[PDB]
Amino acid sequence: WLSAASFQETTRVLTDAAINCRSDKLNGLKENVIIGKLIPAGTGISRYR
Amino acid sequence: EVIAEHPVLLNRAPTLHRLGIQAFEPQLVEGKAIQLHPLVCEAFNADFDGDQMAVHLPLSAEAQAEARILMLSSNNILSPASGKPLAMPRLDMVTGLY
Amino acid sequence: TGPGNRPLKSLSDLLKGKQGRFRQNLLGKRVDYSGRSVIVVGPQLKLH
Amino acid sequence: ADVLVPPQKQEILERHEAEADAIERKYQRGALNHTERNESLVKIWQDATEEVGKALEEFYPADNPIITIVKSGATGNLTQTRTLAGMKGLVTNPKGEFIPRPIKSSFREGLTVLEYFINTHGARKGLADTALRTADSGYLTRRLVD
Amino acid sequence: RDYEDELQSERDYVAGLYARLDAERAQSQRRYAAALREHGGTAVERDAEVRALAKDIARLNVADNGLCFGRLDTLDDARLYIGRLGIFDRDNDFEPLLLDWRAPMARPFYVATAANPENMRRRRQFHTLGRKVVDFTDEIKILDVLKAAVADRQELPSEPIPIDLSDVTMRIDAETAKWARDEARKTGLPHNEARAEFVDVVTYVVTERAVARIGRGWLTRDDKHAWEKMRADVVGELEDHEQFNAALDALWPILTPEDVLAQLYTSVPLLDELVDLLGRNKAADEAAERERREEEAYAAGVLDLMVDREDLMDDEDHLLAQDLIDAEELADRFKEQD
Amino acid sequence: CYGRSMATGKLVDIGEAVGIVAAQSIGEPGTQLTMRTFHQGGVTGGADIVGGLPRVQELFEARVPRNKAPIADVAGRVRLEESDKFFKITIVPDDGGEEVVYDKLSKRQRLRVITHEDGTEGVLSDGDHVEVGDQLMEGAADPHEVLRVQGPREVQIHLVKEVQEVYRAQGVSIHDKHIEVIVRQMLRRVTIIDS
Amino acid sequence: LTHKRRLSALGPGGLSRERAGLEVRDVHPSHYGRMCPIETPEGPNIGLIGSLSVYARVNPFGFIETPYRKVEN
Amino acid sequence: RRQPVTVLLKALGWTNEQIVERFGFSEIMMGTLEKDTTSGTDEALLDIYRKLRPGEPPTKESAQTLLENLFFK
Ligand SMILES: [Mg+2]
Repeated sequence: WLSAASFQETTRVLTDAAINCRSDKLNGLKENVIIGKLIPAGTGISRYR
Repeated sequence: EVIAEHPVLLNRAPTLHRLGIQAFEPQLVEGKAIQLHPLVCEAFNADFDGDQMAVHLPLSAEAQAEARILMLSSNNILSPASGKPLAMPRLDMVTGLY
Repeated sequence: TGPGNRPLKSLSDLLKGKQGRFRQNLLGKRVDYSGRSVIVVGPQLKLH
Repeated sequence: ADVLVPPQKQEILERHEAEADAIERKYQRGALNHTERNESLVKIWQDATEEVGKALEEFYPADNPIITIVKSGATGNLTQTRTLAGMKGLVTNPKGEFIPRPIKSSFREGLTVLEYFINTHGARKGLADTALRTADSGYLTRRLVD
Repeated sequence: RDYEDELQSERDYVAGLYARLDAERAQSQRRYAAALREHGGTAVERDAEVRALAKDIARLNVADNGLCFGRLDTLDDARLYIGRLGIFDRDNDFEPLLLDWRAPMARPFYVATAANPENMRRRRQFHTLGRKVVDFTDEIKILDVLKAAVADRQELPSEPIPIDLSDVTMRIDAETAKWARDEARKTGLPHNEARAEFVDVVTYVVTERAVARIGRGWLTRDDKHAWEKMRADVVGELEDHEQFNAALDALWPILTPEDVLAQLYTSVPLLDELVDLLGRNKAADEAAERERREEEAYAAGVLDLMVDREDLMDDEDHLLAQDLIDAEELADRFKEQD
Repeated sequence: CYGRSMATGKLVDIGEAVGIVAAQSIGEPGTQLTMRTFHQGGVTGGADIVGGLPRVQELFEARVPRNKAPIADVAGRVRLEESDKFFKITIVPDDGGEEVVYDKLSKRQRLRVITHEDGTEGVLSDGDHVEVGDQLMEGAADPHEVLRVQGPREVQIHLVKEVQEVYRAQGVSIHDKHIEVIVRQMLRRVTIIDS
Repeated sequence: LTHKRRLSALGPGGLSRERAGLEVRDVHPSHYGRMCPIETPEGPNIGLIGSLSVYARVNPFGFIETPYRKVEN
Repeated sequence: RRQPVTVLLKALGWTNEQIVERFGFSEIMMGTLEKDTTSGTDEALLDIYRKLRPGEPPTKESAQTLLENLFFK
C-alpha cells in the first residue's frame, strides 16, 4: 500500500489498507526510498551489506 | 592536495539512462567552465554551445567507493541497452582516423 | 473558504494532491555539496 | 567552390515540370479529382527529388570535403547534402499535407521570397512539435519503470 | 466463339493493370520502410512522408481485389475503363488506363442510358472472382411496429407529478414531459441512449423553477454567486431524490426486449433486433469516471516528473511539454478509443 | 537465465537492478520512434496507424488491437468461401473431427501472404494448410486469443517478437532480454474462478 | 526597438501559456507582409509572440494592413 | 438551449405570410417553419421569455422588454 499510494488515490488506498489492517513488507525500491532505508538492490542487499 | 583522488559525480539532466550520471577524478583548472572529455559527450548527450553540468560530491567512504568503482566513467564504455560501444571516436576523430 | 476565494487545505488535502508526501518526494529535492556550471571541451583530459 | 551543383539538375526539373503540366491537364479533363491530382504531383516530385539526389551522389568526387564528411560516417546524411546543393523538394503545409508545388531553388542558390515563406511552415511546426514529442515518451518510460 | 477470346483478352489487360498495381505497392513499401529507418530529415518531414506512404499503401491494398467494374465506350471509341483506382501511363502523357468511378469523367457509368445518351457507346459490366475476370455483360412489417411499440414506452403523466423537494414542493406537468420527450426523440438515439437527453431536459427545467421559486424575492439581482451554484446544488439533490427517480421511471424508463415485448402482447428475431433499438444507457458509470480521474491523476505526475524551468541548464530557454499539453489531454491521449 | 550484463560483458551479478535498466533502455529511444499526430483539429489518427509508440503501447498494455486479425484454432485444411463482398474460411482438422469456421472476414482486408521465399504464392488460397495459431489475415493478432489458443509461453514470445519488430523497424536496437523482463510482469497472476 | 513593436497573443482576454498547442502558433499564409514568420521567441511563447513587419501600419480599426503597388494593364 | 429560428423571427415582429414569401429559397427553413408551433408574434416573445427564465412570471410586456434589453440596448 505504501507504493500503491504513490500513484493511486491516496485516500482510497489508505482506507482499504486501514480497514484490512494489512502490513507492507519493505521489499522494493519505491517504498524504501520513502522510508529513507537503503534500497534492497546492488550494494544494499543483506548478502553484501 | 585535498582534492586528490576524490571522485566527483557529473550529471546532465534529463537523465534518460543511467549513463547520464558518471564519476570523474577532478583536477583544478583556472576559469569558470567545467572541462568535459570529448568521448563521454554521447553518453551525456551534450554539446559545448551553452550546456551546463551539475556536480555532486560524495562524502562517506561507501559513497566514494561507489563512485570510484561502479560509476567511474572508464568502466562504462559499453551501452547497457545493447552492449554496443558508446565512448568511441566521433565527428572530427572519425574524419581523422578515416 | 476563509479569506479570499480558495478552500482551506485540511489534513487529507495533504499527502493527497500534487503536493504532500506520497508525492513531491518522487519529484526531486535540493541537496548540499553540489554545484552547476557551463562546460567546455577538454581534449587534454584522460577518460577518467 | 566546394559546394558543387550537378549539371543534370536542370534536365530533371524540366522533365518533371512537363509531367506535372500533363497531370494538371488531365485534372482539367475531369479524369482526376483534387486529392488524386495532389497525390500524383507529390509522387512525381518525390521521384524528381530522388533522381536529383542520385545525380548529385554520382557527380561529387570522392575527395570533396562535403561528401567526405558524410561518407566517412562522421556526421550528416546525403539528404542534407542534396538540400544544400540539390533541391529542397516538397514542404509541408501547417495542416500537414505536402504542397504540390515544390521548392526548386537550392539553399546555395538562395530561396526566393515565396519559397522561404512556404518553407517556414514546416520549421515552425517542427520546433513546436519537438517538445510535445517527449511527453508520451516520458509517460511510457514511467509506466515501464513502475 | 470470340467470347472465349474476348474473355482472355480482358483477362490479360486486368493482369496488366495488376502488374502496375503490384509495382506501385512495392515501391511504396520500400519508401515506407526507408522513411522509418533512415529518413535523415526533420521530424515533421519524416512523419509527413511516412503518413503519406502508409496512407498510400492502404489505398492500394483495399483495391487489391475487384479492381475493375467494367469498360465504357464513348462515341469517340475511347477505352474508359472504370475501377477503384486511377492508374495512368506515365510513358504516354499520363493517358488514363483506368479511371476512378468517382471521377467526373466516369460519371456516365451510372447516369447514362440509351434514353440518356451522354456520348456513350456500348457499356460493359464485369463479373469477377478474385484477381481475375470470369465473365462480362454488355449493354447498348413488425419492424415498424417494434419501433412504434418502443415509442409507446415514452408516455406522459396522467396527472401533474409532484416532486416534493426538500424545501419547495415542485410539480411536473404534462407539458414538461411533452417537451422533454420531443428533445429525446429529436436526437434520434435509442430509447436507452435517449434517456440522458430526457433526464437532462427534465432536470434542467425543474431545477430552474426551484432555484427561482426558493429565492423568490430574496435572490433576484444577486447573480454574482447566487445564480449558478443553487442550480448545481438543486441538481445534486434532485438527482438523488427517490421520488424524482421513480417519476422518471414512470415514463420512458429503462426497457428491455423481454419486458417490452411481453407488455405489448399482454396489454426470437424481434428479441435480437430489438436489442439494437433498446441499446444501452451507461447508467451511472461512476467507475469509468474513477478510471478517468486515476489516469488524469497519473498524467499530472508524469508532467511534474519532467524538468521544470526553475533550474534549466540548456543552451537556451526552449519550449517544454508543460507549455503545450495539460494533464487531461495527456490522460485522454492513451484512452481505449475503440 | 538473464545472461551476461550488456554493460560489463560478463555474467550478471547478484543484486543487479535488472528492472530499472530494462525500463530505461526501452524508454530512452522512445523519442526516435514515429508518434501519433498532435493536431487537435482534423480527423482521428487511429485509422492511419503508424508503427511506432502507439503500437508499443498497444502491445505492452495488452489491449485488443484496432485492426485485429484472426488466428487458426485447430490445424487442418483451409477451405476459402467467397461471397458478394465478405468471405468465409473454414478449417477442417486432418487429425480431428469438427471444423472451425470464421465468417466475419471481409474482402476489404488483404489475406495473409505466405512469406516462404521459394513458394512465392503470397496470399493463401483454397486448399492450403495451416497450423494451430497461424494468422489468417494481414494485420495484428489478439494477445488474449493467442493465450487462449496456446500456452502462456507462446503469448510471451509473440509479444516480445512484436515489440522487438516495432522497435527494430525504425533503427533502434534493443536486446530481447529487456523486452522479456518487461513482458514477464504481465503473466505473474492467475485468475481464480472457484475456491 | 524590437520590444516596442511586438505582437503578443496573451494577457487579459488572451490565450493561456499552457493552451492552444500547434493550432494558433502555426504560420498562417496571412502573415506575409503583416507579421514576421521567422523571428519569434523559442521559449514557452513560440508563435504566440511575434514582430510586426517593416512595411506595416495598424488600421484605425485595428487591422494590420500592408502596402502594395497598383498594377493596371 | 436550441430553439426554432422562426420563433426568433416572429418575436422580432415577423409573421408566417412574410416568412413564407421571403425565405422561399432554402427548404430547411421551410421545414423549420412547418415544425414551428407558435402562431403569433406575441406568443413567440412569451415562449422565449418562458424558455429563458421559467422561474419568473411570463408576461408579454416583460417578455418584449427582456429581449429588447438583451441585445437592442
Ligand atoms: Mg546545446
